[PDB]
Order: sequence, then structure tokens, then C-alpha cells
Amino acid sequence: VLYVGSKTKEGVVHGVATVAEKTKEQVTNVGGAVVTGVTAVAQKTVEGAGSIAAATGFVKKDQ
Amino acid sequence: VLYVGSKTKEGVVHGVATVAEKTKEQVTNVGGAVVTGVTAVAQKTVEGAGSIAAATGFVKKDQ
Amino acid sequence: VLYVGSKTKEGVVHGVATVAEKTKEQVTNVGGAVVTGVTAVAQKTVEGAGSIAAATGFVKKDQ
Amino acid sequence: GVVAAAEKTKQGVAEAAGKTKEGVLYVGSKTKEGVVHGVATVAEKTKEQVTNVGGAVVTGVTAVAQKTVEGAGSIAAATGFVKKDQL
Amino acid sequence: GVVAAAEKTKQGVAEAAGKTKEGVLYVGSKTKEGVVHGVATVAEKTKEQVTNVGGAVVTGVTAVAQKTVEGAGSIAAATGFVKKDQL
Amino acid sequence: GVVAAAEKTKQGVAEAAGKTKEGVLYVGSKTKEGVVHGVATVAEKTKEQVTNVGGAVVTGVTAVAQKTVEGAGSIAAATGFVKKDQL
Repeated sequence: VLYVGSKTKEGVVHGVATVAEKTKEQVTNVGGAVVTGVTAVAQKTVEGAGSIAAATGFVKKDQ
Repeated sequence: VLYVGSKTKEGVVHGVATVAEKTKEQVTNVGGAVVTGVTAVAQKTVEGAGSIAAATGFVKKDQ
Repeated sequence: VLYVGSKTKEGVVHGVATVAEKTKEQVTNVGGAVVTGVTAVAQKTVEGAGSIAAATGFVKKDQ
Repeated sequence: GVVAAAEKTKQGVAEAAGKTKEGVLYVGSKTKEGVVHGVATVAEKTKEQVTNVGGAVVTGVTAVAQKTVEGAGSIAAATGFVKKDQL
Repeated sequence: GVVAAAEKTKQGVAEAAGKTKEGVLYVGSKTKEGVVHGVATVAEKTKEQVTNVGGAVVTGVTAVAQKTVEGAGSIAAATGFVKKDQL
Repeated sequence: GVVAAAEKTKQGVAEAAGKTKEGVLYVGSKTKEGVVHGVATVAEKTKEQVTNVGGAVVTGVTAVAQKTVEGAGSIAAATGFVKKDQL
């Protein structure tokens, strides 16, 4: 009834670093899903029935 | 009735780092899902019946 | 009725680091699911009947 | 000088005035490499007397900071030095 | 100075300037390399009396911080040095 | 000077200026490599007298920080040195 929010976080992704000092990487993906980078994904819903926040690097072949 | 939310976190991801000095990596993915990068995902779902949050590096082949 | 929350945490992931000096790695995934990196997934759900938070590096082949 | 309050209120919230650091802060190298800190003399009711008839007198607040000197026989910090070589 | 109160109210909650570090802080090298630190002087009722007929007198607070010197027979810190070699 | 309270309330909450560190703090090398710390001096009611003829008198508080010297027969710290070699 008397709501006082102050710096309240709801669905927050923060401070997501990566450091790659002299990193060698080779990818030869053929027909699939490959993720090697940083994915920082935050979400918030109201009346969000059946909601997903990440679908990183996946292969969907539903029949 | 008298609610004071102060600095309250609810579905929060933070401070997710990676350091990769001298790293060598090879990925030869064929038809699948490969994940190496840092994934940081938060979600605050209201009225979210049946809510996924991550789907990182998987293979869905239902029927 | 008289509720004050100060710096609370409901569904929080924080401080997740990896350090990989001199690290060599190979992944030869063929039709599967290889997760090798950081994941950090937090969730707070209200009225979320049947809520999943991680789907990391698996294979779903339901029939 | 900071101040915060909440007066004649039904449901009050004061505040910090304090630092937060919520995010990346890459530093390549946060190096001090020969520094000094803090030395500050506060003099009060002093009665110094100096009588020099051909030398050297200093009444400072000494502090030296260097990184590199070069050269044969060089001298870097010489507080109270008297160099009188016969040749 | 920091203040944060709550007065003449009906409900209250206050903060206080507390630091928070909620995130990533990479540092490559947080090095101190010859750092004299923490000294601080207060002089009161000083009664210096100096009489010099060809020397050196210092009344600081000697605090040296270096990293590198170069040269044959070099000298780095020389508080109270007399240097009178005969050739 | 930090103060943070709460008075005349139905339910009182008060923070207290406390540090938090909730996250990654990578440091590659948090090294001191020859530093000075914690030394401090305050002078009071001193009665220094000097009668110098060609010497050296320092009335500091010595504190040397240093990393590297080289050269043939070098000298690094020389508090109270009388270098008068004959040749």
C-alpha cells in the first residue's frame, strides 16, 4: 500500500567481464550451435507465464 | 501495507568474471551445441507459471 | 503490515570467477552438448508452478 | 560534510551518501613506483634561529621521490651533504 | 563527516555511507615499488639554534623513495653525508 | 565521523557504515617491493643546538625506500656517513 523502493534490483545482470590475455582459439563448427562469447542477459516480467530468459548456443530440431 | 524495499535484490546475477591468460582452445563441433563463453542470466518473473531461465548449450530434438 | 527489507537477496548469484592460466582445451562434440564455460543464472519467480532455472549442457530427446 | 534526514513524516527513508562500485573496473596496472605520502609539518610557537657564515641551512619538510638517475658517480638524494673532494 | 538520521517520524529506516563493491574489478598488477608512506609531522614549541661556519644543516623530516640509480660509484640516499676524499 | 540512527518510529532500521565486497576482485600481483609504512613522528618542546664547522647535521626522521642500484662500489643508504678516503 505504501511502497518505497530504493535501489531495488529485479532482473539485473551486472559486472560481467572476461579477459583474454594472448588467447588462441579455433572453431570449425559445421551445422551446429557454438557460443564462445559472453552473453549477459537479464529479464523481468509481469504476467509472463512460460517465459525463458536465455537460449544461448542451442540446436532445436523438434518434430 | 507499509512496505519499504531498500537495496533489495530479486533475481540478480552480478560479478561474473573470466580470466584467460595463455589459453589455447580448439572446438570442432559438428551438429551439436558447444558453449565456452561466460553466461550470466537473471530473471524475475511475476505470474510466470512454468518459466525457464537458461537454455545454455543444449540440443532439443523432441517429437 | 509493517515490512521493511534492507539489502535482502531472493534468487541472487554473485561472485563467480574462473582463472585459466596456461590452459589448453579441445572439444570435438558431434551431435551432443558440451558446456565448458562459466554460467551463472539466478531467478525469482512468483506464482511460477514448475519453474526451471538451468538447462545447461543437456540433450532432450523426449517422445 | 554530508547530512541526510527525514522529519515530520509518516514513513521515512534516509540515505547513505556512500560509494558503490557495481560494474567492471579493468586496470592494466595500478602501480605506485617510488612515491611519498602524508608528510606535512604543522608548526606552532616555533623559535628557530639560523646563523650561517658560509655553509648551508634548510628548514623545510624533506621528501624525495625518483625513478631513475644515470651517470658515473651520480648522487640522488643529498640531505645534509658536503662535497669537498681534493684533487 | 557523514550523518543520516530520521527524527519526529512515525516509521523510519536509515543508511550510513557504507561502501559496497558488487562487481568485477580486474587488476593486472597493483604494485608498490619503493613507497615511503604514512609519515606526518607536527612541530610545537620548537627551539632550533643553528650555528654553521661551512657545513650543512637540515631540519626537515628526511623521507626518500627511489627506484633506480645508474653509474659506477653512484649514491642514492645520503642523509648526514660528508664527502671529502683526498686525491 | 559517521553517525546514522533512527528515532520515534514503529520499527527502526539503521545502517552503520560497513564495507561490503560482493563480487570478483582479480588482482594479478598485489606486491610491495621495498616500501616503508607506519612510521610517523611528532616533535614537541625540542631544544636543538648546532655548532658545525664543516660537517653535517640533520634533524629529520629518516625513512628510505628503494629498489635498484648498480655500478662499481655504489652506495644505497648512507645515514650518517663520513666518506673521506685517501688516494
